[PDB]
Amino acid sequence: GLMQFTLPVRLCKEIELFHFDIGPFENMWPGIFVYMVHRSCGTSCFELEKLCRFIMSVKKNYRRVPYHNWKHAVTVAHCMYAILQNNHTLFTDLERKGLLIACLCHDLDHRGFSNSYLQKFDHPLAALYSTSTMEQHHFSQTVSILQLEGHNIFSTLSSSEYEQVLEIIRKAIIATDLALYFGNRKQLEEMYQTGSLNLNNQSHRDRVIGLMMTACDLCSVTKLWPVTKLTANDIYAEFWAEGDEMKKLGIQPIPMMDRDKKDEVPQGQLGFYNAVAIPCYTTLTQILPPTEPLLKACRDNLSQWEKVIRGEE
Ligand SMILES: N#Cc1cccc(-n2nccc2-c2nn(-c3cccc4c3OC(F)(F)O4)ccc2=O)c1
Ligand SMILES: [Cl-]
Ligand SMILES: [Mg+2]
Ligand SMILES: [Zn+2]
Repeated sequence: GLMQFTLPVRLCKEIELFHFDIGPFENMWPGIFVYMVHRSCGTSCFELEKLCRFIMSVKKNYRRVPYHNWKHAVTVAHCMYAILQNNHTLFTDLERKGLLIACLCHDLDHRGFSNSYLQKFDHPLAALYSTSTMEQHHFSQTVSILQLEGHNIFSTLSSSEYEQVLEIIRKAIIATDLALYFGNRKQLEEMYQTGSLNLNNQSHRDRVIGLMMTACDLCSVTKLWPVTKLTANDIYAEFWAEGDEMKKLGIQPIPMMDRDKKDEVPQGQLGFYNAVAIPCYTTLTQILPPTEPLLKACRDNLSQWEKVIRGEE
């Protein structure tokens, strides 16, 4: 109960900032997550023995892929911790609990491949989940882990609170399907402008949570330029492996996934920032003003990519 997790002075302070990088020491990442849980939710919200066993089973069920890995899971949980800590009074007890877990588990058992590739390959998961394929798998994997002996971190919840937390996590994980992000942001933009946005409307809370999940999931674009630039290598590592696999199926991949079209990455990145990232952090800053540092850092990285095109780097 009185076993408070503590970090070195530099991490203790920088972990509070949106642009924190969790570092290259894998064995510190569990402690970084518990630290964030204990500060974002409390020391009582979970049994430490169960949470630890849950974290290590989650870790075991992330694959050794270039980007969609254990580091990504913990990085996305940290962005969410930063949002929650800067918006203290806007979120319920169950929401603080559910959202950090949701972020940690949101890419469980990812193979490094898109829903599009699973469909064209005719992977069994495409037959099981026709839409948001990997995201329905990520949630399935989360439930299975919770049901392992001594892994149910939610044990102390009532049938009503347990169903509520599992429902927050499901919606949160499904929202990380980028195909669903575009419509969700449009609706939130419209609602925000017409003044219909009501955080007592559960249907509206869901949409704002979904947008927070997009924001956290894409947060590599909100890091300091060297982190953003070096993460891009890992992101494109997976994209080019998928393009290779598309060519194995006799299908020319889109330029984004074609390793022959490496020259086109910087422009491809401008399109992503302008069409996905900046709109995401723009709408999020409108609903949740304290998240403005994510938008600012994103625009900074947009500028750096434009500098890359103009031969300035
Ligand atoms: N979910 C997810 C996800 C997956 C990989 C990667 C990222 N991610 N995170 C930070 C930056 C990026 C990124 N994503 N895309 C991308 C992904 C998916 C679909 C797409 C994408 O562009 C698209 F608009 F053309 O359609 C392209 C370039 C990027 O730098 C999220
Ligand atoms: Cl606090
Ligand atoms: Mg995902
Ligand atoms: Zn992800």
